[PDB]
Amino acid sequence: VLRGSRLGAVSYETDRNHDLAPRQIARYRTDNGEEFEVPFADDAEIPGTWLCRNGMEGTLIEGDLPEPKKVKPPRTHWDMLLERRSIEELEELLKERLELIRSRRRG
Amino acid sequence: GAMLDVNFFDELRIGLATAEDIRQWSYGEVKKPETINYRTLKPEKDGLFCEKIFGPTRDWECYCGKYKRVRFKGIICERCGVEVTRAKVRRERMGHIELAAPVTHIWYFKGVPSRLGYLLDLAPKDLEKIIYFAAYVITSVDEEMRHNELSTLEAEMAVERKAVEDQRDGELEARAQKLEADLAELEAEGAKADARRKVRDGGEREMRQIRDRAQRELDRLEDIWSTFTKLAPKQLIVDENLYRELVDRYGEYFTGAMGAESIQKLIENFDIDAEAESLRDVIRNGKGQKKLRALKRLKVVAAFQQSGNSPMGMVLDAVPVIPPELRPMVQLDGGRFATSDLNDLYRRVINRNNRLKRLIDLGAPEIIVNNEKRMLQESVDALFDNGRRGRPVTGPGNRPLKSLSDLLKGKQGRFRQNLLGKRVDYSGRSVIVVGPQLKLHQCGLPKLMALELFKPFVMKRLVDLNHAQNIKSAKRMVERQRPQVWDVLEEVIAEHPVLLNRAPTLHRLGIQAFEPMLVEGKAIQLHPLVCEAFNADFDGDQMAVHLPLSAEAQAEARILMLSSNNILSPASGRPLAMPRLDMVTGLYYLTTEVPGDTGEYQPASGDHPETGVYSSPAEAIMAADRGVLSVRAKIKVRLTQLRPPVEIEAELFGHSGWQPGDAWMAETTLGRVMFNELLPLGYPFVNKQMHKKVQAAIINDLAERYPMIVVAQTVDKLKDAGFYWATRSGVTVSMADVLVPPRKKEILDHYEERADKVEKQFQRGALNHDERNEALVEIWKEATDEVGQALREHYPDDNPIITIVDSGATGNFTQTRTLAGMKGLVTNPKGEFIPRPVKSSFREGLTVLEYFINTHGARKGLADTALRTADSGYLTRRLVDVSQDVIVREHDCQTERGIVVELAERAPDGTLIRDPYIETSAYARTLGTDAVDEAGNVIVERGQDLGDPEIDALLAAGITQVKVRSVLTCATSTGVCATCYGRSMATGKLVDIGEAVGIVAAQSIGEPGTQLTMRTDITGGLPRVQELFEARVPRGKAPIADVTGRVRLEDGERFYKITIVPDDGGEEVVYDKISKRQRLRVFKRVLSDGDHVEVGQQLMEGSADPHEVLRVQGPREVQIHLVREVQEVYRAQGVSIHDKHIEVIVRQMLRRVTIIDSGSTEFLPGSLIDRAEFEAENRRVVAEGGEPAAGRPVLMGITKASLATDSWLSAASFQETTRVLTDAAINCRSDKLNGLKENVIIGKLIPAGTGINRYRNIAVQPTEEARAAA
DNA sequence: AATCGGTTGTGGTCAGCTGCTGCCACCGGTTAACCTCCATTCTGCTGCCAGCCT
DNA sequence: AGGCTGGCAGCAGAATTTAACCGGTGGCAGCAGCTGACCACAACCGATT
Ligand SMILES: [Mg+2]
Ligand SMILES: [Zn+2]
Ligand SMILES: [Zn+2]
Repeated sequence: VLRGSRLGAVSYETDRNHDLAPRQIARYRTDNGEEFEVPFADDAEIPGTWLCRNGMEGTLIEGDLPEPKKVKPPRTHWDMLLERRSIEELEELLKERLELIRSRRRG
Repeated sequence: GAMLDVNFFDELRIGLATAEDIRQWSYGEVKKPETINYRTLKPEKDGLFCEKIFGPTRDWECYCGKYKRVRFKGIICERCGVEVTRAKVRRERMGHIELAAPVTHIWYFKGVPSRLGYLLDLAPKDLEKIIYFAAYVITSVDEEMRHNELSTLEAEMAVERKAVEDQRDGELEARAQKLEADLAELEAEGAKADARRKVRDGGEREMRQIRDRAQRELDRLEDIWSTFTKLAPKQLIVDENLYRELVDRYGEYFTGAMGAESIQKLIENFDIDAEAESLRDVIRNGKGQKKLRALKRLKVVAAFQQSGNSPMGMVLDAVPVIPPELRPMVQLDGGRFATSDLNDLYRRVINRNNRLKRLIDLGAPEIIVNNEKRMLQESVDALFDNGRRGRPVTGPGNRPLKSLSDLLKGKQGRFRQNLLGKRVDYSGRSVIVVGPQLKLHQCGLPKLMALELFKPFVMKRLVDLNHAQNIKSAKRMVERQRPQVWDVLEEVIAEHPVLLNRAPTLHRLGIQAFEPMLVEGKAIQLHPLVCEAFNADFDGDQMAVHLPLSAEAQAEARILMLSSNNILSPASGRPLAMPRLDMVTGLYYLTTEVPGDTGEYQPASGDHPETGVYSSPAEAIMAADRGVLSVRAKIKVRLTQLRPPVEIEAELFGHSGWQPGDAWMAETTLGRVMFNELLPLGYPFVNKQMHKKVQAAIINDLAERYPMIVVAQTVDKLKDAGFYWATRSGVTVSMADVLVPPRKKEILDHYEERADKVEKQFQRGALNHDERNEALVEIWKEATDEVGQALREHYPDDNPIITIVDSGATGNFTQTRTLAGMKGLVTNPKGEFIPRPVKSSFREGLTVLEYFINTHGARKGLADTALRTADSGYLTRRLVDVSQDVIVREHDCQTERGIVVELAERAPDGTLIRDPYIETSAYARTLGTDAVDEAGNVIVERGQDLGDPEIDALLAAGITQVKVRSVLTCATSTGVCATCYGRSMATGKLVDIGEAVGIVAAQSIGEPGTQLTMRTDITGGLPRVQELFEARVPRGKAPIADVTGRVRLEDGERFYKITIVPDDGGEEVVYDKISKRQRLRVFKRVLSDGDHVEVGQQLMEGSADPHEVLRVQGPREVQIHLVREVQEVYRAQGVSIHDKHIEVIVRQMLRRVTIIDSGSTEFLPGSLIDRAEFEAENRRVVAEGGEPAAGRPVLMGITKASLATDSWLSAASFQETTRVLTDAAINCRSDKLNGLKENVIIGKLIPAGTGINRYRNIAVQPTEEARAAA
């Protein structure tokens, strides 16, 4: 007889409704103007950004945090070009191509 | 509306989800193709099993374990984001995938008819090329700019063509210069006169090919110009280079694209009202292929118009993701994992979507980007419906993956595997044996099965009697089977019914409720009278046992379906709990009378008195205990406690009153007295010999005239006496009982000479091969009949073989003939007879070649029995689905309509020969008009049940026809009324006001499958019934006449052609292509030329089709035709159904009308609508005007009528689930859950039986006297 | 004499971070002779081509 | 001179070949170095009947 478990637990408690811990509600806003409410615990530090139900990050609605900065890509095609060429070599190549298009169109 | 589903539903509505609906159901976007960690086996963030999206895996914990009780309930952890709540929300929360390119839904593109193609007016081949990136489509064009720059662009094209031709002119000059140089360098030097022309021929070839290059380039330029001048939207451009030339030269003035984003721009620029108006103008004015195509288009255009649906929901911008525990990943024993085939399809969608996002932000060329988009489209198609378009995606082992539409369709889908029938708790099964000591309401339940079924009841009772301290030790006592457990189990099993079921359940008496009593051993003991109902013998059969739990379920098992409350068969009313086989041999032996037997009545005088006369049956029993009397010798008894018959009672006793204790003298046998003491006290003395027909007539009379408890006790007494006198009866088989006829050699020699004569005539060449076979088959059929007759004359009347056949117990005489006698002709693997017979009996022993020939027919019979069982099951399923909404809703619709029944046609000599099928036509029916004689006094008045006394009174008064109420003519809006249906055949009284008479009709028709054989090109068995109920044009279709007139039997080239010249002076009716395989119709002699025919006269011989009887003759004459033709199949096998079970089915085929003119109100022509609402939309229109619709009757099949129903949820579970769901969504249909099948699926009380408001809302209280006096 | 609550001498003790100090999984980028295309049956729809009509 | 409609035939759906460096960072995992509260056996008191 095969016996499998989806790896989780089942607890035997009475689901009450009255003596519950206090909660505070934050409100976030994504870059297309949507708004979401998240119930955090009362004794807990509210984060600056939150991944909402659209799958896009939303910033906290209260104007306090100067947090996000640049995390720029160090790898573009210009960076890969620059690590194997020099400025004078690229300038020579550019000027040779300019002279060829002058000789082609104008002459 | 409701979302938690607390069971007050009014409706279930289906529609077409847009992207805002999808990303409003979702709890988060899944954006990684990850499932669980390979090391810790816990879910991965943003993956397919994510807890931040789908809820936590453990009850009331977060993912990082920071919050871990019900004190923190409903908060979200600020670290991992998991809301701490129950773990069963992972069966309820959906997520979504946000696509990087739009995708079409496969259901609205592919499946015939293409709904996207019908809406946009594109062919499916031209739509596949667009949405799978093989062609372009013009989404828009600009007409003002084109019309104002057409002249300037024409000037530009003429300038460029002038430049091309001037280039060819320059080439003409240059090659002319080279040609003149060739002339000067060839003519002035000595060479061959032909070789000086070869170089100029090559030059002329160069000129021809160069001007051909110029001509082809000019033709390409003309093609570009004509393509731009004839540019319109929805116009495909294959030839990528032609499209590139168009966007190069005239890049303004139009736009184009490939794929589902172009399809969605075409749907954005779509005017539904204007398109519907132009389609309605076409269907009003034009005709032909244009009108038929416009009708088929207007179905889906009007569906999108008349609702609130927008057609933009057929292209996908987001894809919903099913919750994780409906596609689980389970860890087996031994650490192995098993997963659910939808994770692979979802992972393909996420992998290709993420790679497409990478390519778009990388800036890749369009070859790579379009290949990625086409792959994304095919992966979403394989998710929704795998293998519908192309090859299916396979897993390991070349096994196709199981997609989302495979979870719903088929015999193993959701609807039929898990919703309409389930596996149940409190449920056992064992193998049945015979229980001849039981009463009819009892079963023997083995104690080891009863202890497991009744386990909570016995645990409760063990705690209550202080045998156990608590439920844990009581459960241990039951598991270890202590000796107190059996003493308790008797107490808890007393008076608690169980339901016993034997599969397949062909009719409703295949589930019956019995009062169990414990037996030792491991087999169920079934009463020997319920085996005909269950269709059970004891060669290894098994039964299932179910336990009813609540008070209502116990009351239903005790009242509605107790076994002694169901004696009569609900199809014909014949008794089913009747004596059979051994109880028939015993009562036939007991009640037969043997002349010359021991201690007979002598009339003697002269020396001594009579000496056969007994003063009581006690004295006769004492004389039979001595060896002085036989139980089958004719005596004269004096009876005092048995009622005399009607003639003797009338003569001897007075105005009334036999009055028990009054003595009369009977002239009978002692075994007949012993039989008549088992019948009720007031039942008159029978004095007949008990064939099975005689016993069935007695039990029918008892069931009509006495209560149900009296009938059940009487059949148990007959069971006992039959079994006793069966073992004292002397029926055995030896080989000396299988007598052989003493003339068999003479008979077979006399017919062997005739067969030899026919064979020598074939050898001389006088007759062909086939006519020789026909002569031989007729010779050996006569020989088989003569051998059987000589055998029947040879056997004595008290042989055991003859007695078992002749008492009606079992068997028939053709088996006796093949056992002793001659097997006869046997068939081929095809089915034709073989012209050499089997001349040996099985008593003699067949030879090697006779045995090998006999096995062909034996195996074909067994295989056909298997196939017939499957086909009868399929027919019963269709009949249940068509007629499940015919339930009794009323007592009297008070209509004055009815049908005329035939009732003993009148002989020319002058008498009333009774109709042979009058028990299935005119009994059990309510009279509709008063039945008078010569307009005199009424005999049977209106509203009477038409039983045996009424039919006898009508035939004595000389009435051949009555008008009875029928369900074909019922006036009730929903369902039928009880007066029109009439008597319930199982109870013998008028039918109740909640009965599911259509389920009863479907099972009454479909249970006598498997005994409906074709014969020994007209269909004749169960294939004949499946084509009358499906309203097909038959195989051997014979024409019927259209109008009264005279005939023209023209014999054409080797086959007929029939023309009817009407008596009204109208045009002639011509039946053209009639093959001569079918013969002409005979009536009273064959149809000859120059004969007069009636309006419904069948001209050839064969099956008339029902669709033409309805057109020519009317809706009444197709009800007479369809009911009679179904019953001819059943009556040929000796099967009794009442006609009211076929008129319940036939009424559901004629529910509708077909529209032949729209009139003024919303009815597209050619569509079939219900007749009740065809007339509710005509009284609304002959008010406020005079412009009704016109409708003609239709006849439908049982498959076509039950898929065109108002409930999408019961039509999707019948068959064609994908087609039903894909236009219930387009029409935005709503389901009011009125039916019998939609209440089973969603789990509430069916609207029939005890589940209707009349019975369900009964208020019970003690009466005032009984309350205060206790 | 007890009896319900404090004080605590003193000895383990027990896990809860806290550094802390490796150390080990995990993920991204790189590599430069040359060699370039995978059963049967019923029903309905859609496309084919001759055949009269203006 | 062309054209758009009639059978007509074909097709689809549904039922019973090959690997390796290198950087760098976050997670793991184990273990003194405090704890800092916990536990406990035993003994010493604060009135109070
Ligand atoms: Mg059996
Ligand atoms: Zn958490
Ligand atoms: Zn009625």
